[PDB]
Amino acid sequence: LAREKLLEIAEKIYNQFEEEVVPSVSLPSSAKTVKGAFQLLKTYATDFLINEHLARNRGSTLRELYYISEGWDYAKFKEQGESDRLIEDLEILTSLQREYFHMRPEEDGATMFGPIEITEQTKRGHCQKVGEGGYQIPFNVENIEFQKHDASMIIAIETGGMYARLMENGFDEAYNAILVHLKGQPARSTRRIIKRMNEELGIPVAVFTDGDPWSYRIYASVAYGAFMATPAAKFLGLQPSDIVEYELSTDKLTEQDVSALRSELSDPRFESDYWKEQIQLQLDIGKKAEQQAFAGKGLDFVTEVYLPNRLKEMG
Amino acid sequence: LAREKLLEIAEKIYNQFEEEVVPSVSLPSSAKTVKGAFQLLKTYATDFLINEHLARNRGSTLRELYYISEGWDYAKFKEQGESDRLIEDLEILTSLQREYFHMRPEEDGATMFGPIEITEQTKRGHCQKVGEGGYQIPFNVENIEFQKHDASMIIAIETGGMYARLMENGFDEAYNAILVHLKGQPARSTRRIIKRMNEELGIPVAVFTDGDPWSYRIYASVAYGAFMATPAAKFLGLQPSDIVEYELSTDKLTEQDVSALRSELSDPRFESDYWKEQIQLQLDIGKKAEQQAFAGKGLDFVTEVYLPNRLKEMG
Amino acid sequence: KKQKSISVAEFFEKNRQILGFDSAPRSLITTVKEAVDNALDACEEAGILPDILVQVERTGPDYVTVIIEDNGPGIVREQIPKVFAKLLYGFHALKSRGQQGIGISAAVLYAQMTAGRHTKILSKTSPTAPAHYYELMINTSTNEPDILVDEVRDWFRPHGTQIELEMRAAYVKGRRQSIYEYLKATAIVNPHARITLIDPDGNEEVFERATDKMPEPAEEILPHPEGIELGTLMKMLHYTEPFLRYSFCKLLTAEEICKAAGLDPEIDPHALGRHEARKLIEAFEKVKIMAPPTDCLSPIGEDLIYRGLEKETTVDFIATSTRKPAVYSGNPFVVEVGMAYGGNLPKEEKISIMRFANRVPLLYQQGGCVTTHAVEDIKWKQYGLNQPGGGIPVGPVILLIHVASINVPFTSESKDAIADIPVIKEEIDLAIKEVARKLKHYLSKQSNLKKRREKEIIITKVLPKLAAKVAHVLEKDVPDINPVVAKIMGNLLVHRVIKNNGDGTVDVAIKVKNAYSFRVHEMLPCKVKPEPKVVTMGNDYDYVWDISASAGSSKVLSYKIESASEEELQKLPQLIVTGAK
Amino acid sequence: KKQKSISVAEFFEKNRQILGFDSAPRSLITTVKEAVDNALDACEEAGILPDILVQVERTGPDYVTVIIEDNGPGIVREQIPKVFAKLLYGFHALKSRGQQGIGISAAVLYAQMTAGRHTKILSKTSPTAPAHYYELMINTSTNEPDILVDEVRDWFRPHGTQIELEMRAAYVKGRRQSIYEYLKATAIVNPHARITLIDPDGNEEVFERATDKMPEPAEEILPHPEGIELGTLMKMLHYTEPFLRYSFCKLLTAEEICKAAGLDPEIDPHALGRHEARKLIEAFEKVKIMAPPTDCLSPIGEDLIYRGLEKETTVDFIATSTRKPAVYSGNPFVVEVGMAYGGNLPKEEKISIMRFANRVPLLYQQGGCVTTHAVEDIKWKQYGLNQPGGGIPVGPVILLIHVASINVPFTSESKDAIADIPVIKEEIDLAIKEVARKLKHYLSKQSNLKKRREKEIIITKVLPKLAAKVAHVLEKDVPDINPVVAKIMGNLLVHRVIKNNGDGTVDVAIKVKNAYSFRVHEMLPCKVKPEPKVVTMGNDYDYVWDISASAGSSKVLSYKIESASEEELQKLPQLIVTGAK
Repeated sequence: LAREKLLEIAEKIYNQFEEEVVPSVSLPSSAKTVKGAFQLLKTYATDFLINEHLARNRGSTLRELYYISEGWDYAKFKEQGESDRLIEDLEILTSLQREYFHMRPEEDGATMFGPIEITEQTKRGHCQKVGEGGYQIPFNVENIEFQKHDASMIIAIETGGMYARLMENGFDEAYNAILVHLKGQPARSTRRIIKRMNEELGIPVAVFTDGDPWSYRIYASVAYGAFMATPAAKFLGLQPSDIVEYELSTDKLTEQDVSALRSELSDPRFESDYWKEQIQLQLDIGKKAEQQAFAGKGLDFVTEVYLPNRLKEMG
Repeated sequence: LAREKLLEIAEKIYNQFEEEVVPSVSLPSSAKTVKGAFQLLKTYATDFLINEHLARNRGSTLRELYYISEGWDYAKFKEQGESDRLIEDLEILTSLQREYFHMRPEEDGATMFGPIEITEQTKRGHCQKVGEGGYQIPFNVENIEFQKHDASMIIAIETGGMYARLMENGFDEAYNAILVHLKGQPARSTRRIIKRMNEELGIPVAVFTDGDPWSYRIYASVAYGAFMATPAAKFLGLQPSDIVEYELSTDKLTEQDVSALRSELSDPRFESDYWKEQIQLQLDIGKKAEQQAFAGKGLDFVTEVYLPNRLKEMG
Repeated sequence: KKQKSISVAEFFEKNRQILGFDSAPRSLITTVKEAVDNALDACEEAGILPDILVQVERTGPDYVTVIIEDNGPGIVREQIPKVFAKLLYGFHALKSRGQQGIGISAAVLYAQMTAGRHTKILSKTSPTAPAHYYELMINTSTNEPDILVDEVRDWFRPHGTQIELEMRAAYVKGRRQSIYEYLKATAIVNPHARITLIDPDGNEEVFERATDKMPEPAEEILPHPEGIELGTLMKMLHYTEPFLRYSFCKLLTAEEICKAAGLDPEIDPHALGRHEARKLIEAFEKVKIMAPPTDCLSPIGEDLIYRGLEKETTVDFIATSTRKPAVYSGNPFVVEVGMAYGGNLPKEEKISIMRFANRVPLLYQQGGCVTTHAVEDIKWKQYGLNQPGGGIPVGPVILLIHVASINVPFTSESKDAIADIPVIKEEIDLAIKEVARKLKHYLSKQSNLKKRREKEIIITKVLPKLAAKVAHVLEKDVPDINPVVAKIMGNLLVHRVIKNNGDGTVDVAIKVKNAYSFRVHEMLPCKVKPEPKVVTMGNDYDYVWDISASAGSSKVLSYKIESASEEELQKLPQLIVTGAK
Repeated sequence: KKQKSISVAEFFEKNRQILGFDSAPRSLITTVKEAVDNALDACEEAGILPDILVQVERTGPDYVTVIIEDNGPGIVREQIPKVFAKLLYGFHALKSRGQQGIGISAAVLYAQMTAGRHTKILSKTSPTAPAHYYELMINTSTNEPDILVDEVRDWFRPHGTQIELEMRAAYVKGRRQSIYEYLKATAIVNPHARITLIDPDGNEEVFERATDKMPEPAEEILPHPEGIELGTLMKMLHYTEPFLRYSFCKLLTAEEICKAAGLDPEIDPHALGRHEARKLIEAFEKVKIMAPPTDCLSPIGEDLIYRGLEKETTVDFIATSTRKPAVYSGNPFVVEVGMAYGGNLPKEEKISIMRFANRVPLLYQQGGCVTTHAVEDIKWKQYGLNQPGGGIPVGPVILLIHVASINVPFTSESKDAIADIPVIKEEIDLAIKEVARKLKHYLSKQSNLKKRREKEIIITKVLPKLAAKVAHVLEKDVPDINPVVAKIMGNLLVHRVIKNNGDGTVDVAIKVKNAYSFRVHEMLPCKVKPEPKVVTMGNDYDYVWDISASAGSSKVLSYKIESASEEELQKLPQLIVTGAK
């Protein structure tokens, strides 16, 4: 268990205590009164389970936090609504993305398949050809290893199916790639992996989601926020322009969506004139677009036409 | 790709066609009029993608079905509400649990950890010590292998945490076991694995869920239905009687639950006098009970006290 | 309705509801619930398809002005008070609308009392005549009215008479079912009338309909015993005057009644008594005689009713029925029933039933109305309308029930429903049934055609199916989809089985499933059977069999060789019921 | 209110609202809106803390009976008509409730008219006397009443007078704010009265409160010019008769006014004219004189008001204010304002304000009422009640605003609000403010104590914290939590730094943060400083320094060796503001 390049700044949280006490008040950045004093005392419960349980290994989660906290009185927790703030505070003060501190979350960043072997390190006490579900990057992204890179492109897809069938037919061999499914919004495990390859490998990465804005936001949750990105990436996923010409069945959209379309525009977050152009198409067409729908035009179709077709004209 | 001991009865679906046509009407078990004629024609679309695509490998899913179906006119689909019925019908007529037919679903039966190596077979073209997420039994339970059994008990737990932390501290060694997390209701992948060990190995299996009836129903979805069970199993999970004495923090329950309590009693499905007794406790105490809550009474507690403590008095 | 004594406005504010005025919404409608009938009452007398324009502008915060143009014969100058006020007593037992005069008077009053602006009136008798304009008022205490303006206004295109009323009430609500519905209701039942309505703010519903056939002449009569009671004898005697063949319609039965009471067949009329009255009253009861009169009412009409709806809505299949005049304890009555099914109507359930009393409508709380009751008391689903409940069948329908009688049995003391009389419901019933069946026929026919197109697809469906069972099971091919298909519509299949050898046995089998008589040909070159019947043309011959099989008969015809293979190339014709007839 | 001519019931049905009777809910309440005041009006005259029982049983479908027992002096037999009917005209310009008689009469009428049962009345003058029972009726037309029963009923425990009214109305709704609220409202303002209410179905709210101090005597007066208008002069002249020092309260100013109009200081009173009237009217306007009367009204009372609430609710901090009598264009007026804060009140927002007009209440549409307006026109949050909106501050409060004046400026022509007069709101304001501050003080004090306990925990919190920063960072220990803590409550910290060597320099530093004068002792065995001031006791000595530092002063005291280590064992006392004083 490493975590010292951080355990250092994790103790440095304290230090700004005496140097803070001996001379004057004790504001961070705000302390001094009731909710700002208590919110602090809980510093303790914090730097207590951490620095003293970093060299003894064991790692735990949020709704456990709410429990290992029922120990330190005059500091316990009334609701698991605390876990965030504090832990989310740590991310800001000790400049250490949550996990670094030895925290596991709610979910499992499984689903990944491609040509590149690797190992991790801790916990104990191939990636080219493991199994089907194979590797499930778990609650961490800094326990690494590499040395094997015979694929020149990574793949971002979402579906308890499209990815699945993108396995059978494949793509993993005569078409490079590195597969990684995501299941809805991709948080830590996953993302910090996407990024880890878009910086330490110079290897591209594209997103392939359905049409619903609920997918077009999954690129933005990897595009930036909401250490967790890959900004230089593009979306070869179902873009409003790559379906007008590709026949494909459709479906009617509702109220919650149209109010979601004026939100990814009347709020310019990564709102380039190219995600603004294809989006404008959404306003027009006035219809949705599943992701596995290609199956309508041939089963061996996705694995043949769309992907490559759209993949040669990078942009 | 095997699937012939079934492809046989899958064609036999047809046969009951001419022998059915040549002489008289064509009722199954009901055919003859409009919705009962069409519901049939779609037989075709069915036995078409199947028997003709069973020896060519490729396997797909539901919301793809709704697409590969947009091919056969006078037989297509108006809504993915068809997928079930038919496929759910197959489960009844050809006595072959869905999957057998080469069908993947919506989800991923990952999370499993224990002392027993194995391999699967298809798709291509250790389990004792793989990784952390390791093996993710995928969309199938009849692609098997074994030969390595140095653990005498399996484990049914649910939490994107309790299981997690039941890894760090462990249990996998000096305490036998075979771990398998489930994430909410456990369907195919998972279940047909639980069962596969409670019949082909004579090896026990217990369920450990929270308190909410929403967990007490997860045992019943493995207890029986709703090839998928392990009836001779017990629940060492959070039972209303194993928390009265174990202090533990709590929480207030709501309306949707109390109406759920008179449902697991005023509807005797696996309602033994022992799941009726501990449940009656629910009526009394009038409070819930998280699953990872033990953390309140020590972090190294679950891995020490509860499990074993409750585990020696099997019942 | 009594003949009061000393108090005028009070009478109102005290019957401020039993009369019809409780709330803002019914305030206005009551006004029109009158207005419009006096008119029809008028015209229907000698002046043709009367048209009626009826406005209502918004005046101020919560007051309203209501214009009601006539078209009748206008009204005599010294008869305004009498028709726009109502302090009359005493007579008259003939079929119409408002239950005895209380009409328009009420209106004038409320307006006069709520807002207060006198009451505008305007009329012309005929082409060349002055057109008078009156501003009426009723100044309390002194009951008798008090005219206040009798000038002569120039214009109008003479021949009618408009009323203009201002009164704090509320038209406004036209949705939930109030005003539009009233005239629409009035519209449909009085076909012989043009009703245009221009409502405040601007809009215009023109119920311009027709078939100018004035209603059957309203008629009057004397009473009939049964239906006479305590109050009656006091009235009969106490005032006017042998008092048997004079004031009790439809001599021997005069002298025969006197005895059964305790009176002599000659004594004088009046001042008989207060206790010798309860004895003669039953002197009728126990001696049921001949019959009141049949030649006495005016139904709207099996036809007009029909029209009424077909023109003022958007139905699909309709049925009317005007049953013969029945009678109850003295008062004659006829009930007509019409029913219309789906179209512009409502999707599922919520059956709408509008009732009609002696040409007046009704739109107040259906509960209890003999009408609604009867509606619930019989059959239901197994007739055509699939609707569960326990009363009132529901779906896209619409039912009209009418009742006529010189006097009518109402529940509440404010004509709003009919009291459950045995001999009446016993009528409405077989009357609502009277169509309740004609509908069935339609549905039984209509829904039927569906069961005639369902088939047409199970014959372009049963087809590709046994064609999917081929390019998928290497078995010869699509094995006669016909035998099955024919067994579906259940006509009778005629096919031809064939086998080859060092000979050539071929059999034509036919089997029915319905009951007819059949003729079957078959042309070929020769042949080597279960009884033939050959005729010959050109070269190749014709073998004509003759059969008559029924129910589920299955007969089989056979024969033999000549040439080969080529044979599979025909289709044998028949004659009755390919195959002509 | 006019003096009519010929029509009785109508007058009603026409003012069927401006009067107070529109709907079923206000039908009943209006009846009591009278009933209860005549009583107080009565008693308040010569008969003490009057108690009033007021029932209302459910009678039939939608009619009601209302009992209203008095306790006053009962009423003279030949004065019933005059007090239970109201056809009076002409006088009287003194402070009370109902705007001139129109009272109870209305009630009798509606009852008499809706249901119709005469009207029960019962009264006793004093101990030994007959107790009369009357059944009154008003038979229209003939306006004058018409007594119908004057017998002598035995019992009653003589001294009061009960009324029993039956009338189609609706008490029933007591939630949303209707009846209970009325008497409760009436209750709180007329402390000098016991109000028991027994409502249909069984329940009983007893407003048995007190401090038997009859109200200040209602008084009468002549008018004052400004406030007189067109109608006035016509009345003054046209009927009765120097017409300056005779009928216009508070000689030289008589002869001085005559000239400014065009009239001679001697001409006769009546029959002056219809156009020479608009000239003398301003003959007052332009010559503002002395002042109307101050000695003329009857506020409820700074005290009673207080009581009123404290007894009939459940508040926490209260404030009353009865401002001096102000005046507007002729009519004298006094406004009292009381305010109560939280407790039984409502959680968040929804401020409740009940207004009170010359002792009468009011519960009809606050909108527009000068009261509500003023309430919105000033300050808000920055005073104490944190509530945004744009008008009406909200939270758990309750405000009472009262106005008194021989005649009162009402908006709608049916006393329901006050017209926004400049000189009135200009009063209510500084009047609602009058407490709007006394509250602040409380809150400023109350909320303050919170900021006195917040601290108490940031001193049993700041503690373990710097104690968590120890058993976790191997640094000596919990390093004086005191210096910091003292800097929080900002008192002034006094500590003692100490260093050791081949000597022993020890310094006592003290620093304030508020401004006082301090005395500081310190006992030890000897010593080797920044000015001492020693006295000696027993053996070990006492070094007493004397300082006075303020604001953010920081002074430092020093000294030297003798023995060692042991020293860390004291705590130096002071004298002013451990440390006594």
